[PDB]
Amino acid sequence: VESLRDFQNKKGEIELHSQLLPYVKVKDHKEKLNIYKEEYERAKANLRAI
Amino acid sequence: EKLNKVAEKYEEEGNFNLSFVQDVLDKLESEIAMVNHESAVTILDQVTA
Amino acid sequence: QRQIQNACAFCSKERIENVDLPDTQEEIKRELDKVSRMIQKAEKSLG
Amino acid sequence: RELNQTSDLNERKMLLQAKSLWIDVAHNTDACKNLENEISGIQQKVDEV
Repeated sequence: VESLRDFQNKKGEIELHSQLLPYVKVKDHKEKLNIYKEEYERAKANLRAI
Repeated sequence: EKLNKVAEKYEEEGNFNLSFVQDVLDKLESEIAMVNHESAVTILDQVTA
Repeated sequence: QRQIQNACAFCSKERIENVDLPDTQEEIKRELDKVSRMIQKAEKSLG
Repeated sequence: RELNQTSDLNERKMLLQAKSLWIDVAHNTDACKNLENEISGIQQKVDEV
């Protein structure tokens, strides 16, 4: 019974971790998006002013 | 809410990454699969009675 | 030449192309870390 | 058997390091080839002038 309870608890824990990891995944994706956007919109502004 | 709180916890520690999360997953998997897990409870009740 | 010497310091390229491995260094590092985790797990489970 | 498996894993990690170094070799060769192409172009300009 102890082994079974530990099994259930750790299954719940790993499920929670797999659920959460997309948090930082989406944060990193946003960083790749937002930073690139700002930089190269500034770049397009440079060429438009030129 | 709980996942956001754990997100704050991990990112304060820097743990919120595929590396740490996957390592915890694999550690618990190793501890579960190797340690193979009503019969117990029922037999215990019979024993006690 | 320097990286060739580093690679030839252990094993030779003949076996290097015999084993699949990512070109990105980050995946190599992650696999190395996982190998280290398995090292520690075996050292502690088997004493 | 876990000890043998982990010995194989450690040899695989040595292979990981060696493959990383050979991939660095490949990248440096590619950069050298690109610089050689630049040499070819600039000397073609020298020939034109």
